[PDB]
Amino acid sequence: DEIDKQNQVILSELCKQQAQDLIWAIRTLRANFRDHQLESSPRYDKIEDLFEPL
Amino acid sequence: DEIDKQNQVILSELCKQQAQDLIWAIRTLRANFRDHQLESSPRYDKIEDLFEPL
Repeated sequence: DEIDKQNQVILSELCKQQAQDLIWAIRTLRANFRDHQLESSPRYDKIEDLFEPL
Repeated sequence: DEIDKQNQVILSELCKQQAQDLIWAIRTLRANFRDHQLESSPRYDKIEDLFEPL
Protein backbone atom coordinates (compact mmCIF):
# COMPACT_ATOMS: atom_id res chain seq x y z
CA ASP A 1 0.00 0.00 0.00
CA GLU A 2 1.33 3.42 -1.08
CA ILE A 3 4.04 1.96 -3.30
CA ASP A 4 5.55 5.32 -4.27
CA LYS A 5 6.41 6.33 -0.70
CA GLN A 6 8.36 3.08 -0.32
CA ASN A 7 11.07 4.63 -2.51
CA GLN A 8 11.85 6.89 0.43
CA VAL A 9 11.27 4.27 3.13
CA ILE A 10 13.48 1.60 1.56
CA LEU A 11 16.12 4.28 1.09
CA SER A 12 15.77 5.17 4.78
CA GLU A 13 16.91 1.62 5.58
CA LEU A 14 19.68 1.56 2.96
CA CYS A 15 21.39 4.63 4.45
CA LYS A 16 21.72 3.17 7.97
CA GLN A 17 24.55 0.85 6.89
CA GLN A 18 27.74 0.84 8.94
CA ALA A 19 30.95 2.14 7.39
CA GLN A 20 33.88 -0.28 7.19
CA ASP A 21 37.48 0.85 7.59
CA LEU A 22 38.86 -0.17 4.20
CA ILE A 23 42.50 -0.35 5.33
CA TRP A 24 41.66 -2.52 8.33
CA ALA A 25 39.38 -4.81 6.32
CA ILE A 26 41.86 -5.32 3.49
CA ARG A 27 44.78 -5.90 5.86
CA THR A 28 42.77 -8.45 7.86
CA LEU A 29 41.74 -10.20 4.64
CA ARG A 30 45.35 -10.28 3.44
CA ALA A 31 46.62 -11.63 6.76
CA ASN A 32 43.95 -14.33 7.12
CA PHE A 33 43.89 -15.47 3.47
CA ARG A 34 47.56 -16.46 3.17
CA ASP A 35 47.65 -19.73 5.13
CA HIS A 36 44.17 -20.51 6.47
CA GLN A 37 42.43 -23.34 4.61
CA LEU A 38 39.09 -25.12 4.43
CA GLU A 39 38.30 -28.72 5.33
CA SER A 40 38.54 -31.11 2.38
CA SER A 41 35.16 -32.72 3.01
CA PRO A 42 32.17 -33.29 0.71
CA ARG A 43 30.30 -30.68 2.76
CA TYR A 44 32.81 -28.10 1.46
CA ASP A 45 32.94 -29.24 -2.16
CA LYS A 46 33.50 -26.55 -4.80
CA ILE A 47 33.57 -23.89 -2.06
CA GLU A 48 37.35 -23.25 -2.02
CA ASP A 49 37.87 -22.54 -5.73
CA LEU A 50 35.64 -19.48 -5.32
CA PHE A 51 38.36 -17.91 -3.15
CA GLU A 52 41.63 -18.51 -5.03
CA PRO A 53 41.34 -15.43 -7.31
CA LEU A 54 40.45 -13.43 -4.20
CA ASP B 1 38.48 -0.56 56.39
CA GLU B 2 37.76 -4.26 56.91
CA ILE B 3 41.04 -5.25 55.29
CA ASP B 4 40.42 -9.00 55.51
CA LYS B 5 37.06 -9.05 53.72
CA GLN B 6 38.63 -7.39 50.67
CA ASN B 7 40.24 -10.74 49.85
CA GLN B 8 36.76 -11.84 48.81
CA VAL B 9 35.80 -8.53 47.20
CA ILE B 10 39.00 -8.20 45.18
CA LEU B 11 38.44 -11.79 44.07
CA SER B 12 34.95 -10.88 42.88
CA GLU B 13 36.61 -8.44 40.46
CA LEU B 14 39.42 -10.75 39.37
CA CYS B 15 36.93 -13.55 38.61
CA LYS B 16 34.91 -11.39 36.17
CA GLN B 17 37.49 -11.50 33.37
CA GLN B 18 36.15 -12.26 29.91
CA ALA B 19 37.06 -15.67 28.51
CA GLN B 20 39.27 -15.49 25.43
CA ASP B 21 39.34 -18.12 22.68
CA LEU B 22 42.95 -19.29 22.63
CA ILE B 23 42.65 -20.57 19.05
CA TRP B 24 41.33 -17.31 17.59
CA ALA B 25 43.79 -15.18 19.56
CA ILE B 26 46.87 -17.17 18.56
CA ARG B 27 45.77 -17.46 14.93
CA THR B 28 45.15 -13.70 14.77
CA LEU B 29 48.56 -12.99 16.31
CA ARG B 30 50.28 -15.41 13.93
CA ALA B 31 48.56 -13.95 10.86
CA ASN B 32 49.16 -10.34 11.90
CA PHE B 33 52.74 -10.54 13.22
CA ARG B 34 54.14 -12.15 10.06
CA ASP B 35 54.54 -8.88 8.12
CA HIS B 36 53.09 -5.89 9.99
CA GLN B 37 55.78 -3.48 11.18
CA LEU B 38 55.90 -0.36 13.34
CA GLU B 39 57.23 3.06 12.39
CA SER B 40 60.96 3.76 12.52
CA SER B 41 60.57 7.12 14.25
CA PRO B 42 62.28 8.66 17.30
CA ARG B 43 59.02 7.93 19.12
CA TYR B 44 59.00 4.15 18.48
CA ASP B 45 62.63 3.61 19.48
CA LYS B 46 63.43 0.30 21.20
CA ILE B 47 59.79 -0.80 20.84
CA GLU B 48 60.28 -3.26 17.98
CA ASP B 49 63.00 -5.31 19.67
CA LEU B 50 60.58 -5.99 22.52
CA PHE B 51 58.23 -7.82 20.14
CA GLU B 52 60.74 -9.96 18.21
CA PRO B 53 60.99 -13.00 20.55
CA LEU B 54 57.20 -13.16 20.58
